[PDB]
Amino acid sequence: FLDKPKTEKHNAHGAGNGLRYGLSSMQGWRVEMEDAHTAVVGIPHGLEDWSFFAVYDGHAGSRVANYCSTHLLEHITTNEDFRSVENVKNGIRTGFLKIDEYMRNFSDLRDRSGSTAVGVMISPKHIYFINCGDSRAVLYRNGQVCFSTQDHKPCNPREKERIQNAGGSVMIQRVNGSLAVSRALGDYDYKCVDGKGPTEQLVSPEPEVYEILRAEEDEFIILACDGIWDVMSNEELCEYVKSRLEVSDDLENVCNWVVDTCLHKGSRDNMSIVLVCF
Ligand SMILES: [Mg+2]
Repeated sequence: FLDKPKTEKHNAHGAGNGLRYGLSSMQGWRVEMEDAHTAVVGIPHGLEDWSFFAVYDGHAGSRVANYCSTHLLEHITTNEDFRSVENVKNGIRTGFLKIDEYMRNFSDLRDRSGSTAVGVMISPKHIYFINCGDSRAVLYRNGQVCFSTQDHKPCNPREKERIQNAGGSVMIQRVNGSLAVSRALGDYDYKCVDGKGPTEQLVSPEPEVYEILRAEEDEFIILACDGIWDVMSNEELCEYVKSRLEVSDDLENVCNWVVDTCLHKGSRDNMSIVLVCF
């Protein structure tokens, strides 16, 4: 932690495919910035009617977060499982596994970094929520929270079971008393258990994928990391954003307001939020 937070924001925004987005990231109280993001409206080479947005919360360095931000989408869309809902979901799963294996082979990783990843792939008919770690995506529809991804915490029943089966333990709500997420990309020190596949390791790169039919009543999706969700609940943040959209249509601005509000509520983390309005 710094003595004084770096409150400078990086912002971006864009529009297309019947969406508008804004985003904001801030280093905040932490000594390093290790978050990254992806915002693609109109996926090229065939997926022009689709969009993808993601937030990556890095730890023990930026290297994994940064690489995901510019390569995960490629890994998802170009594998043989991706190339129907079934196939999209498998393609996403395959992309996560292949990037985790690929990154492992870089000279610096053979660097101890890891990253969460949360995203949405938006098609003309479906939203695919994607989660790996304790970042979170939430959908607001018809004036209510409609959907939330499930945070991957070591204390969760099935996460604890896998961890125990891999010879670890959950102590102080952390993997072997150190890692505060039970799923992530990178973190290779937690993926060296003999006799276990990639998805059976102390920390798993397997994402959970939730597909949701799109509705005319869809209002917005929020993607943010635990530095936001730590101080605001799903309903609390949705209602906040809703109240801000009442006075501003500048999504960068709205996102900056969210981030500053969470800082004032005491969040000492790096923070990244992406707001996608329909
Ligand atoms: Mg964080």
